[PDB]
Amino acid sequence: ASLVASIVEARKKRTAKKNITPYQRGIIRSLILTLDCSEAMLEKDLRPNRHAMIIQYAIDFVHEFFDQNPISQMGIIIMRNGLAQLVSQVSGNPQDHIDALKSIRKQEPKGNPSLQNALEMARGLLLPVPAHCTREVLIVFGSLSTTDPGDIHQTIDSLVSEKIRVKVLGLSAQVAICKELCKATNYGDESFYKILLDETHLKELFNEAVTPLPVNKINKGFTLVKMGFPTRIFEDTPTFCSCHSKLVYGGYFCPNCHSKVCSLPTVCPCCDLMLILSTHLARSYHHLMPLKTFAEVPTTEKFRSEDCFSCQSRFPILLTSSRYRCEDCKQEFCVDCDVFIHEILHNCPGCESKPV
Amino acid sequence: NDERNELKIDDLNESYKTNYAIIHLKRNAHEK
Amino acid sequence: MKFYIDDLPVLFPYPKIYPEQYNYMCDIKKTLDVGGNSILEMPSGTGKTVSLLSLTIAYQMHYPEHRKIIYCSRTMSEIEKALVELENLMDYRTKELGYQEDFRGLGLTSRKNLCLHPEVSKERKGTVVDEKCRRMTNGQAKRKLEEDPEANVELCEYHENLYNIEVEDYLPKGVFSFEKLLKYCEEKTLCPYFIVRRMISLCNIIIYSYHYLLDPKIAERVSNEVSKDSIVIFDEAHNIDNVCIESLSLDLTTDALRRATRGANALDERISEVRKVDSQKLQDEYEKLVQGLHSADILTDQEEPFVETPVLPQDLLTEAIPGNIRRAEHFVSFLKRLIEYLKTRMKVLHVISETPKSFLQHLKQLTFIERKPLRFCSERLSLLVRTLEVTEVEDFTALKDIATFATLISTYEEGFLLIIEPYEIENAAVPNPIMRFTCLDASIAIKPVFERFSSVIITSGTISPLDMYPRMLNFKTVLQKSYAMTLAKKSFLPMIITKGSDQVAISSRFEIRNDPSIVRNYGSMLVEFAKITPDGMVVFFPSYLYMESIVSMWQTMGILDEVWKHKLILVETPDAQETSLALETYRKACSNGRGAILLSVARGKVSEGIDFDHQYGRTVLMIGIPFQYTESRILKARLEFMRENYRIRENDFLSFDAMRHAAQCLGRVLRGKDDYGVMVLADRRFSRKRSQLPKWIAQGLSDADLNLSTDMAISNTKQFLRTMAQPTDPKDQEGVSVWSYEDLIKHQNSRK
Ligand code: SF4
Ligand SMILES: [Zn+2]
Ligand SMILES: [Zn+2]
Ligand SMILES: [Zn+2]
Ligand SMILES: [Zn+2]
Repeated sequence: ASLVASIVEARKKRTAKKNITPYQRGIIRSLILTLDCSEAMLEKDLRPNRHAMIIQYAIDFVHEFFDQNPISQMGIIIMRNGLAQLVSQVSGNPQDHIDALKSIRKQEPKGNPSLQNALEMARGLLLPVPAHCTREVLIVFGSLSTTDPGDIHQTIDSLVSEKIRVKVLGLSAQVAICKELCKATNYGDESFYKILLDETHLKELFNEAVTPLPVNKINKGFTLVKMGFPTRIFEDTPTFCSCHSKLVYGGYFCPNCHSKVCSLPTVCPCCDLMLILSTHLARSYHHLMPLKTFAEVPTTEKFRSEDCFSCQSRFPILLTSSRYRCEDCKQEFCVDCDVFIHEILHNCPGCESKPV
Repeated sequence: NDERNELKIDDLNESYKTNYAIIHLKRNAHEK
Repeated sequence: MKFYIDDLPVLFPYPKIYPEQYNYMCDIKKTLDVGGNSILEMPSGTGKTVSLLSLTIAYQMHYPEHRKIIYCSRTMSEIEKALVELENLMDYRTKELGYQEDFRGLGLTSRKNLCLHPEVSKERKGTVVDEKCRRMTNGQAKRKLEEDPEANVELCEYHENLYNIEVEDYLPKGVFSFEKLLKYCEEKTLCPYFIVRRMISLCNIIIYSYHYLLDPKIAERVSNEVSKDSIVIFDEAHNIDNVCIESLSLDLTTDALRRATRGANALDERISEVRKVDSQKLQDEYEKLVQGLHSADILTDQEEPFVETPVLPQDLLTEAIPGNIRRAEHFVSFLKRLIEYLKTRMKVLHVISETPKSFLQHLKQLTFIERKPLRFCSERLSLLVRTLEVTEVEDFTALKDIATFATLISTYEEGFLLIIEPYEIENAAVPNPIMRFTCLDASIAIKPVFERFSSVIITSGTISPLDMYPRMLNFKTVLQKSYAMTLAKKSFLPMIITKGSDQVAISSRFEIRNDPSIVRNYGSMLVEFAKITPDGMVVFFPSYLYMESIVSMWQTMGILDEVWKHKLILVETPDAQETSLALETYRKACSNGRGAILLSVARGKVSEGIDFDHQYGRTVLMIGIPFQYTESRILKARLEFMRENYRIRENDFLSFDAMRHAAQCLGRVLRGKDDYGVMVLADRRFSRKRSQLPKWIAQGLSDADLNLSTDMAISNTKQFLRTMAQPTDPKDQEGVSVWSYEDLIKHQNSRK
């Protein structure tokens, strides 16, 4: 039963994974990461303290966010002494934000938190953002109280008017205003206010925010965005970069004004045209054609082959059949491959091999 | 108006339903 | 939904339903169909008002009898909530049946709550409001204006505009809450008070407070209009005995008698003045008095007696006026020497408790006042005032107290006691004698109700133990039961704190209120809970004086300074309006995330109808068991009376009284099953009262939480609050705690 207990839990874990529909997701994002640095963040419930762990996971989130959302941008704000302090402008450079977070890691948190000040600052940072982007604010909250100079309800109404979306990660318990902010802003959904229960669950919560948010059916901002695919040049003598005005050896040439840029993806400093590589778009294709989940095969029927289709690992004999099949191609897969086929790879090897 | 909403029992009402839009990506294009 | 009981179709205004609500409705219908009384105790986290209205309204609309409904709450604020629920239920019925059925539902309250006159609604007390409205609506102004238009007496446009239209057309069909009623009447310049009072005989459901059913002063007029076969619901009747006792009680002070002699002298002067110029009025009244008429036959339906009938209508003598007080001057002399006897009885030097018979005997000895004339004192005074044209009655107001005392002490002799104390406040430089006429039996005022009406439902969230209410109030029930909420995941954490973090015992005993250790131990608990409570935190104290002393002590200690950093401090004050403003501020701070803490009294105004659910309440801090002041003559007399008559031990009743208030405050924190909060009972004496708590609260109180420390309660609270913030699994509550229509049908199939 103990081994069966593992099986049934595995089936229950798979139950959630069974439902996968090709939701429309906003690939081009514009995130504002708000961190809480107040007296309440000096506690020791998270080792060594709340401030240290939050900053560390923020750096990891920055790495993951820009890895899977290459054509997005991020800005970082913190709450200190009842004021909102800006530490990073909206930009597509993942290194600027990590450097800012590392600097923040030293100073001791103190004072009171102010959601209204942070929300107002985030509202202003997302003003010069195109209409095709998804304006999002991810607040990491640790306090149980808010000291604001004005009416927070008016700010919430303004946020809803500007089509900004708020996700809040609380530390100890539910705050009434945070629930309202995450609900009135997400079209009534109450799943965007998450309260962790341990260190491990926090890492999952940060990891979940990396993926793009599905869009609402009545919020239509469909448009064609003018992009550019520059050609990398290899030069013999250094040349000035049009973005930082410093000598670098080689850089991509924009096809609209021929000015060179150090790194991609960025908006060209001259023609204001986004420069990206084809790979940066290919990094998001798995969010538009998600691979349909694999369902275990009951032992009543007869199996096809003794070994895995893609990895040639013989299935153990053991109660519970250790086989998962792809309905599209009907090829059995080992339990190990299916995790790697749906998290690292995003194409079923069986489907590709089949000719049409 | 406002008082009525507070007196109502929210837990006994229908659960919130998501209204997310789906996209079906057809795949067909000319060769290079 | 729309489901079926044995033959009654009932339309619930929600698509889902709790198992408790369905069982509650089934039991109510069983009681209604079988006849008799019942005592039902449903938890507070389950919708009770909606279930009651849903079933009862359906019951009245389906059966041929079409029995009416009387809904009794304990405060005016509850009438609004009931009316709002009624409006929501009826709107659902109007949308599912395809038409608005013939239905009228109105609330009822005093003029002060419903006066639209720009100059009479600006008063700070309801007695003055009644006087001014009576001056403009008695008919004296109208008759004088009819005879001579030049008269300067004014009227109320609201009252006058009603005479143009018929009583059946005062309001459109439907349910009218006070908020809606005032808005409608303002747009048409009508009096909501007179519209309601003139439509009680036409309402399918009438909602008023207990004071309009038990207090004989304001009950008789309202009672004569309701039907005899109506359904009677006693909502939140866990403290109904207190209402029943204050209805037949009175207090006299030295200032009252000193103000009564002036009024009697003024009345004699007025009689002399009227005798000189206009004497036919006196003879006309005397002639009718000789015939045998009373206030009912002399007074028009438009006018009201000056002295409200202080006794139950069944105990009023039906014989003619005795003759001693038949003339104006003789009655005044009768009244004056009665006042003198009361004054000479206020000079005692020790507490004297006597029966009404002994007081009457001594009165008949020192003076020569007999029992029978004393019974007509209130009835006669109203006639004398009515015939004297007393346009301003400020002088005669004090006489209403003497008349009320006279008609009470001469009517009842069993279950009543007269206490005379030389010290109303023992902590006073100069004695201030007081005379209290107290009612010991709580069933005297409720006896007419349980006999007039066939079916009565006594329901409340914390009415336990259920056996004591039939004992205390002499009535019998067909069924008495309490439901246990089938909550999938525990939603409320009830804990008992017996000592502080230093393990020193904590208690709210009044004799040790000024103790540096207990004061600091309670303050530390207040601060620590204020640190982990997310939004709202209500703190209840055994008495207002205890709260005043301890809060002042905390200020010196500096404990309040620590609380101010995390939450705003709102305090209950003797003034009602200021406390209402405090409630408004406390709710506002809870909503916007600022966080607030509300310090109130367990037996105060906040605890008798204000609910702190969701964010308005996430933790309840019961600072001590809310015991009464034991060294009270009234309470000791009542305890002795109950012990001899109903065989209730004094300690048992005192504990029952204290727990019925502690539980009362605990249940005001849950509205639905998605609501959660922590209930902490901070007293070493609470540890043995778990069996005395309501069943649904006791079941949630674990054996490890019976005697906790402050630190151990904080750690559990932190874990519980963290656990309640997680997304609940729908399947865990899909069909065990919340029912769809399909689930309900299944439950009807397996049971049958
Ligand atoms: S009739 Fe109504 S509005 Fe006019 S004074 Fe009396 S209570 Fe007030
Ligand atoms: Zn550069
Ligand atoms: Zn360019
Ligand atoms: Zn494999
Ligand atoms: Zn496949």
